Amino acid sequence: MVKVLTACGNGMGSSMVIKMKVENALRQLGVSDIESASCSVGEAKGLASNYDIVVASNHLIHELDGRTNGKLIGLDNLMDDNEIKTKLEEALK
Repeated sequence: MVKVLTACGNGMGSSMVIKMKVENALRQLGVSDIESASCSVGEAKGLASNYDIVVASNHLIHELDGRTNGKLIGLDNLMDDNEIKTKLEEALK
């Protein structure tokens, strides 16, 4: 159903934690069926068009503008559950 890409330069453990936190926020909004993936910002340029939602650092989302027709969501802090929830609400609600 909903495909979400986390595009960031973090290490493997951190990347999994961000995907999980994004997924949790989506489930709070009532989105039940979610496919989550992560890769680098440079890799996301070529892949972002496949995804409904693309999440990245606010400092880098300009690298992804025009690479997807989906919701591009920027975060000042990628681990902040409260900003995550706020930015997803703002994009989707």
